[PDB]
Amino acid sequence: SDPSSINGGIVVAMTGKDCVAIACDLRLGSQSLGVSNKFEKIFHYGHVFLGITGLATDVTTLNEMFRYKTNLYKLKEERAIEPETFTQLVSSSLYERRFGPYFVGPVVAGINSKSGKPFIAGFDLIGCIDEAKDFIVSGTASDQLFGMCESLYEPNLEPEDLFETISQALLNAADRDALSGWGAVVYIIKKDEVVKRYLKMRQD
Amino acid sequence: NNYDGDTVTFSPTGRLFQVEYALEAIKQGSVTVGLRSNTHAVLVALKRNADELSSYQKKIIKCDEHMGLSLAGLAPDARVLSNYLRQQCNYSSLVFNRKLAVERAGHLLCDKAQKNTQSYGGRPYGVGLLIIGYDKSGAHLLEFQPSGNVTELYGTAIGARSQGAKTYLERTLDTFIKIDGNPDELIKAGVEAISQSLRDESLTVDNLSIAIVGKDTPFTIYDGEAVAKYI
Amino acid sequence: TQQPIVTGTSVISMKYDNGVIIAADNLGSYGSLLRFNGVERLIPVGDNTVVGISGDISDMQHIERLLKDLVTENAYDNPLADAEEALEPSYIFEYLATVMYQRRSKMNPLWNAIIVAGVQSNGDQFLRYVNLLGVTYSSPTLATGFGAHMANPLLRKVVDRESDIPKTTVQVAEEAIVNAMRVLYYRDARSSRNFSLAIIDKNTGLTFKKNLQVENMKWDFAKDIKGYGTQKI
Amino acid sequence: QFNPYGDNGGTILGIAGEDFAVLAGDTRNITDYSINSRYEPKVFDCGDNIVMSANGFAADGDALVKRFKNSVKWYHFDHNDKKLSINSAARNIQHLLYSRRFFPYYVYNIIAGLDEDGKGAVYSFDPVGSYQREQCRAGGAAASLIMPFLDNQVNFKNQYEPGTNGKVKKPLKYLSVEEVIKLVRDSFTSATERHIQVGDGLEILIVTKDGVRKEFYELKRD
Amino acid sequence: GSRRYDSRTTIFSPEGRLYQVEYALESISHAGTAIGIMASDGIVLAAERKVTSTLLEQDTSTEKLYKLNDKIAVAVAGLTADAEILINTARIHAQNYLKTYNEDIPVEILVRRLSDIKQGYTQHGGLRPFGVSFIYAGYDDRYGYQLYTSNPSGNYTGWKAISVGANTSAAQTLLQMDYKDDMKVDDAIELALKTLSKTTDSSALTYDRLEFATIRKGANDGEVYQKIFKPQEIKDILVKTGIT
Amino acid sequence: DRGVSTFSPEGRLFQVEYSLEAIKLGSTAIGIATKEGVVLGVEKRATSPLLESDSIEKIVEIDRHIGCAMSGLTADARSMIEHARTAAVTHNLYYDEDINVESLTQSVCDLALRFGELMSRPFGVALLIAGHDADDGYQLFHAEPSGTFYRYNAKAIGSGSEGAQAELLNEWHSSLTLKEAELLVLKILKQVMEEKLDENNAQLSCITKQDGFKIYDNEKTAELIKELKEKEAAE
Amino acid sequence: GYDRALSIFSPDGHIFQVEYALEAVKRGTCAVGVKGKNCVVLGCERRSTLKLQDTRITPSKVSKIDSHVVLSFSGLNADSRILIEKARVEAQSHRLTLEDPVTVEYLTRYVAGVQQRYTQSGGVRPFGVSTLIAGFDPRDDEPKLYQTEPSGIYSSWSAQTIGRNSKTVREFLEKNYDRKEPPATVEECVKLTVRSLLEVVQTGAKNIEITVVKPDSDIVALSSEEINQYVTQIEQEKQE
Amino acid sequence: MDIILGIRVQDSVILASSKAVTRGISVLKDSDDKTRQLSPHTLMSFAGEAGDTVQFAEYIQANIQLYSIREDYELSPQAVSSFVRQELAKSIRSRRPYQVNVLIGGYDKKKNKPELYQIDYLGTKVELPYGAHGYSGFYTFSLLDHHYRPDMTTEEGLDLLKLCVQELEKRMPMDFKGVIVKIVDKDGIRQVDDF
Amino acid sequence: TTTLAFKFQHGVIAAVDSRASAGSYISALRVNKVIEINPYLLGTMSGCAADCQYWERLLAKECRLYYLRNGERISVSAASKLLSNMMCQYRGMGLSMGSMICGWDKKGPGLYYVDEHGTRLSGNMFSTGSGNTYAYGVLDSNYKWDLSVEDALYLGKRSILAAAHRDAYSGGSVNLYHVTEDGWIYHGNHDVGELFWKVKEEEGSFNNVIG
Ligand SMILES: *[B]([O])([O])[C]([C][C]([C])[C])[N]C(=O)[C]([C]C1=[C][C]=[C][C]=[C]1)[N]C(=O)C1=[C]N=[C][C]=N1
Ligand SMILES: [Mg+2]
Ligand SMILES: [Mg+2]
Ligand SMILES: [Mg+2]
Repeated sequence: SDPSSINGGIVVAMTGKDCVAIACDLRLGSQSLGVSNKFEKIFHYGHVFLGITGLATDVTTLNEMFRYKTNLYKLKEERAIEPETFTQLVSSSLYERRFGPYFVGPVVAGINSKSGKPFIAGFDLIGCIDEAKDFIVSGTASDQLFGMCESLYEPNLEPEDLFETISQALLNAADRDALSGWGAVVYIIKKDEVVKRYLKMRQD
Repeated sequence: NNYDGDTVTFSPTGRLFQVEYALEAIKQGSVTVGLRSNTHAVLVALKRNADELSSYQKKIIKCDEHMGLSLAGLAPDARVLSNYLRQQCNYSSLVFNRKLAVERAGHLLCDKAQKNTQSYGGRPYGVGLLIIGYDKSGAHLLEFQPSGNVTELYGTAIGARSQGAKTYLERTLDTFIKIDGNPDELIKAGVEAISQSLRDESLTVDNLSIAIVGKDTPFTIYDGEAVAKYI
Repeated sequence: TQQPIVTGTSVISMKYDNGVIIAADNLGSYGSLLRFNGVERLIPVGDNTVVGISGDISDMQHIERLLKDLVTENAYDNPLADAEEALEPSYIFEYLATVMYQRRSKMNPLWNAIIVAGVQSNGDQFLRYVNLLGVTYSSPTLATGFGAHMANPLLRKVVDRESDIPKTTVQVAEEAIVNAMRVLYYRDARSSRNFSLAIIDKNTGLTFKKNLQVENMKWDFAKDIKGYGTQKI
Repeated sequence: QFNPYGDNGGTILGIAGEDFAVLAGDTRNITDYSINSRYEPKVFDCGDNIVMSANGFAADGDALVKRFKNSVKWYHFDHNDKKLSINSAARNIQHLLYSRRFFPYYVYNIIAGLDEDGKGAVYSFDPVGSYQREQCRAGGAAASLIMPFLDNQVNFKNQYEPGTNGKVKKPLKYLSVEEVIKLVRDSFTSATERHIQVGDGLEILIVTKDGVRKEFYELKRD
Repeated sequence: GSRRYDSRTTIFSPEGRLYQVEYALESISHAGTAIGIMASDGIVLAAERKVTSTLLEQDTSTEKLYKLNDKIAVAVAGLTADAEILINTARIHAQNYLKTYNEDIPVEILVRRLSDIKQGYTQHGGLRPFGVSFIYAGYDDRYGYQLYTSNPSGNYTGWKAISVGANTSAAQTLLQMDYKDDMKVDDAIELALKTLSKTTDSSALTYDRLEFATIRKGANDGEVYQKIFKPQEIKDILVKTGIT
Repeated sequence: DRGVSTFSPEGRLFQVEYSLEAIKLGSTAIGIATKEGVVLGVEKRATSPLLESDSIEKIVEIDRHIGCAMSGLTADARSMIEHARTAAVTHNLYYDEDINVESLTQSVCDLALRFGELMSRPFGVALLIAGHDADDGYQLFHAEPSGTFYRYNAKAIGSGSEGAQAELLNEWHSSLTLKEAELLVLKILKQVMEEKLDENNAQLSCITKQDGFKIYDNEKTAELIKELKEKEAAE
Repeated sequence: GYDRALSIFSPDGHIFQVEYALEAVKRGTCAVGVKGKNCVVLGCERRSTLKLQDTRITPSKVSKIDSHVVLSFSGLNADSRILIEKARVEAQSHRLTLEDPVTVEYLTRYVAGVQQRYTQSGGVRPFGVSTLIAGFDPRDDEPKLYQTEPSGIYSSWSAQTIGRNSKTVREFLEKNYDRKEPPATVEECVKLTVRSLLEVVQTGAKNIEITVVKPDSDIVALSSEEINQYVTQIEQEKQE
Repeated sequence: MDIILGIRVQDSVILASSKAVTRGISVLKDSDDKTRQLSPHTLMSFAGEAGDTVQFAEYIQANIQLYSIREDYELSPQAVSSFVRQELAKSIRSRRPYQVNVLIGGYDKKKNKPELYQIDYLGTKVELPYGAHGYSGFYTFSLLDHHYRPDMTTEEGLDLLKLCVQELEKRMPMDFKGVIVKIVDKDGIRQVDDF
Repeated sequence: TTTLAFKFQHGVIAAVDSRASAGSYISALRVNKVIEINPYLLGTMSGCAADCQYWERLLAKECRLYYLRNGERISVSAASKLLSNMMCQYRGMGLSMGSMICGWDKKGPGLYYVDEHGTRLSGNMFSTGSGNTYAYGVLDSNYKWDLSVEDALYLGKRSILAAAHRDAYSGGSVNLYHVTEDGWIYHGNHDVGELFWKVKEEEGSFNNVIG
């Protein structure tokens, strides 16, 4: 019944030293039934990364919408959109459906190409921006993720250390959530290289 | 000349030529006569045929049990205006349980025709109407011009050669007004009036059209052998 | 859809030999609070019609304005506005009935019960009812609200059918109406002692009586009533 | 919450003869346990030798009759004063009723007159516009009281011929106007006895080739 | 009324021509020449900027060559403002298609859509047509490399090599002479510049008076790259081909 | 330029008068009404011998009891026929009966003057509407783009109309049979047509109470043409 | 909205805008339609003023409206796309609501109706296009060939041509086409269609397009070489 | 309606759909084909609320057929599935949504690969080796998870499908009156007339 | 209500009961639940009488207009679809209509079931209404394609009788129709009271009931 917990799923993002990380589980379900173990929830538009949790049809719809808008942005501006600017675009787009909203929990992550500054942001389903310094969490195991992140996280972690921290935050949160899991992906993002890693986890 | 291209243009002398041209269509139309007493009101109309194989175009239209009219000019425009009268008569009955006064019916026709004379795109109505009726203030006869001008009269005539019938009624004024409680004699006066506008042709059985309304007489139209009595 | 706020109670009326009588009290109630004591609920239209209204007062005032505008509109381009083409009771009623039924059909009613009393051009008595549902009916006696339950029985003893109308005089009819208003004051908790009464006669015209009071009341027997059963003191 | 509907009681009865038709109805109008009027006409002459009655919610009933009377008027205007036949009137009324399919006229409607062969005709309608020609129909409050009696006394249902014992039916002999009026009066007298919303008066409209005639009879006023 | 002042932009002449379309084409014949040449391994778009100034900021300027998406580009001849209205509509159409089908829009489908918009202004609405002619250079996986043109009438056709704007008669003759089917991009680059150099109304063809672009599969492995040439890169290719 | 709904100084609508000129250029259509039925006949007038003449549909059914023939800009007639068919069937839906021929004709004519600046111009086609009803019997109407309609005992429209009408003036009487009317239409069509009349370039039809509206076969018409030739050679 | 009456009557009873639309058709490239005993062939002229054309991607002159019906035209190319799109939409709309594909006559009647509508609607001009619509009705082996024009009139033809110099090729068809015995085979029908275009075309190279439509949705377009063989055989018989 | 299954094997896609249609307490039909051919190499099966299913399917069919005629080209299964998804995502926020779940089985002639897409009435799309809607997956997925290989033949796919139907027929309370099976491959669409 | 229709060798049979109810009260003994759309088309009725009458008489309007435009009679398939599309517009608005469109066209006999949801099903045999389960029992055990017109008429008649007996909201009388390639043929009104006793004696059935 609750649109935000029909399909299940989670997303988490973290900042590090001259880097950011964003990770998600791979489950898509119909309440108790697991349907897909390849439903990735992280997308990217140039160097800006967007993770979306919640109702799967809206996840897909919003990805297609932001691809649409960022491609036009680039044609007109003659440059790729930056994380700070994209964050405002997400907020604007969600609030235009104030009284008929997309049932989603978006998360933005990336590095500004000019300043080199790491950036993350989270939103509620209607556009409110949470621009955190440390981490952002979203999904059906957000309570679990808050507990993991708040204890495991420390500032200025190196990319390969940040990977371990965010991976363990996701994995152990997902293993205490019935509607999350069935695989996981982690993106490690630096100013001009991005690595993508699929994690091995329990498949129940 | 340069000021007759549309209805929205006054001439330098303050004339509206499109309205005047619409008035001209009435003069080309077949003659019709209207007259009344204190008890009854009568319409008499000379119907026109296309040829010997054709029927004679109907001239008189019923609007309500107590009201109707005769036409001269563009017949489709008379159908539009009579349809409007039917609706207005009917609105009065359904909403107010009230028969529509003939004078108010004239005011409504005036205002409807006027809107077509002041706006761009449209055109004036190309027909003249003679409305008869019996209401709470007795018998009535109205003359409608598509300029918007509506006039209450004892008697009148419109159409081709209508001046002959109009002069006759102007002489007979004192006589026919007194024909109270005698429908046949009032019709006779109307048939004699319309006869003053005839040339070459005469009143035959499928040529003549008569209508009457009065104190205890609903608006009824007489055609065919029903008017042979008056020929 | 709404709810009535400030309300007026019964309107009562009856036919007699030469015309009609209609009456209604001067109260505007606010639930159980008897808020407004100077409200006129009989509204004359010309010199041949009186419209009596019960129910929501804000809607009554709206109807009052429609009738006032109806008189203004009828006079337009009408040389016989004060003669043959004056407003008739039947015209006024049919107009209101049309409005009431249209408003109920849009699910936004005028929350009223209305009685139109008057005399026609030919001298015929007119008395017809209409309410928020657009329901209409006519009878020798008519009453709204509590009046329907208490007044009608009393008034029907005077005029039980159509043939009793010519046998009923204006003195007898007014006496019955005034008695009914007293009975309603005894028994209706949303009534007042002060009321208005209107007579429309085919000979003497419209007589509008204001500031009438219920009088000749029986209360003395109350002194002997003690307790609710066994109490003697 | 505002309820746009109400119940004004009343009962109506239509019977089709061989060369005539009757449409009867009581004259009592009510709400709940009160009488509004002892004489409020419910059966109307609509012109063209057609009679009509819309029983149920009086406001919707008056509106429908008013609109049909209007439809007859415009039928004359549009089709050269042609007489509206009873079958054509019936089909027209269906479309008047179904225009408010999603906010219906709350009435059971009956019309009566003569068909195009001069025979008696009665048509019966439900609130949403289903209709059908019938020989006999009671409508309204006491409809369930009256119809069985008419099945028995008009169509001779469950009646057989003495001596045969169920083998031969009672033959369906035609009824005169005097005979039909007797059955109408007894139907309403019986309905008045057992139904509180029926009483005060009975008004009958009789339709023949000569026109529309009226008859009135007193009913019990309690 | 208003009828008095109506030019009636959407009517036939007695000969069966559309007045405004013909006059719009007359306008376009005075615009800077744009050339498109299709090769087996890519497409070339070359175009001449109209009598420029030394104080014009060229590196940030764009009047001829526009990007519709990553696979499709256009060369413009006519009113630039009119072209930008249509260009933005085409960019939206391409994105609508991509959102609906999750595939890049086939070149012809985009061309047909823009050409239908142009057609509409010639048949209804009472408005003047767009005074623009496009050369579409694009790639998809059905027909590969494609060149199209559209004009104010809304009519469009496919080409191996084509010119629009000024001196198209002379330009088309030169292209028809030297073009061959087995031609390559580097050769087509040379043909385009040589044709402009001969047809130009200017005294000499220089880098500051040109806009240039290529669409190549010369992108690392099975994919397509759009290259809008920079002022310095146009200057280099002019020296390479031996024009300056 | 000038308004589409403009009156001339003589009191006529320019556009209506000009549409009448287009109708004069149309192929001939003739209608004759009798007490046994109404006959409708038309000139097909194929522009080329390769044009399959049976695809030329200038006589049309509106209802079982109403037929229609056309002359002028025949493409304009299609929406008029569509309205007529809809009006006829809709009335049957509302009133469980056939619609009167006059009422049908009036409904078609109500479209006529719905033009201005609704459609942009009047219709450029005239219609002969023939039918039967119980009230007024066999009827023939001429529906013009002016919105006017006249009833006729016999009527011709199109290019050879005034010549045909003069011929119909002399030939028509109130005791004509259906067979006599059929031959009379064929006779007058043959007189005004450019090409020689045969079963392929001319078409007949009729409306009777019993059988309703029927378009005649080319074989049936061919026999009536042969019957016509012999009776003209008989004196 | 723009409501201006562009198509109006003139004093002599002509609608000039509709007549000028026919002049646009006269300017268009020649199109021809010939129906045999068991097929219909549509021939189309391609003007050779335009070389360096890409014939793979250039809009073809013959368009499929459905799997069993085709449409060719003469006149304004841009105008023809609007009629084709509407026709294609109506074809699918008919299948969806009636569960049968359109008949050739029905599709023609619809396209002709659209053309007519644009001659008495405000703010629009007539289509400068005449069409040839051909095909076979579902579960029918009788060939169908219709023609439409800007005014909105339509009719069936044993053989017909439209466009520039159509007067000449119609002259040819009128003397060469026999109704009692139409082209019995596909070869004879194509040969007669190519012959008719050779009266007008110029060179028989890439200037002639041929599309054969057979019953039961069997539609194919001939290639350059296949047509060139007809062109070769015709002239070799002519040298005598 | 009730049951729709799909399986993508080596060189084809197999769709199985139940034959039953029930009105009230009565089974009106036991031979209903819950499928529509969208294009020569694309088949869509459907299940959901009465009426909406066929209406939606035929509407999609008309749109794809219109595209095919306009471009003289067959859309890829992926492109068709995205079009269908958008229509359902559009529909879910409408005044009255179309309550329809679909499986789209297609053979991509360009890539020479079979493809199966599962889309629910919300517009939730997933590409799968095998799929189902409603309760069907609850009974069948354990068998498919165990036995499925990507290199299976069409015949092996049918045998695994028979095992799924047998399990459904054993453990489902509802009688769905067997299934119609159709195969989508490089040669087009064909029906298995004996199952 | 009980209606049935089935295809067979010599066309299609259509049979219906005649009862109409308002709660427990039997409001009509003799309603006509079959509409004669045209000489080759029939439509049955179950559900709300107003909806059945209005929308099927509106269907006949549309089928007549089809004949005038095309000069050809409409197919059973096309007619059934027009009706199902009407239902789809008022989808959810509360209409109540269950009907079978019976006829003979170029493909031979045709039979389609249509309901208020927009459902449209082609088939050999259907039955609708409160008493359809009883009719199906008799139909399923006795139906063959090899039936004669006489036996087929009796089967449909006997099937309605079965339902009229057991179902409280079915009864009154049986209306029979037989659709051929030369058009439908009415086979009369049959009172259930008289038919029940007649069938009981001649067939020997309904032993449980005393007569
Ligand atoms: B039948 O029962 O479906 C019948 C068919 C209709 C065409 C006459 N309907 C009814 O009897 C319904 C009630 C009903 C009973 C059982 C199932 C479904 C519906 N009654 C009416 O339609 C009706 C209409 N007007 C007056 C009385 N009853
Ligand atoms: Mg688990
Ligand atoms: Mg009683
Ligand atoms: Mg029973």
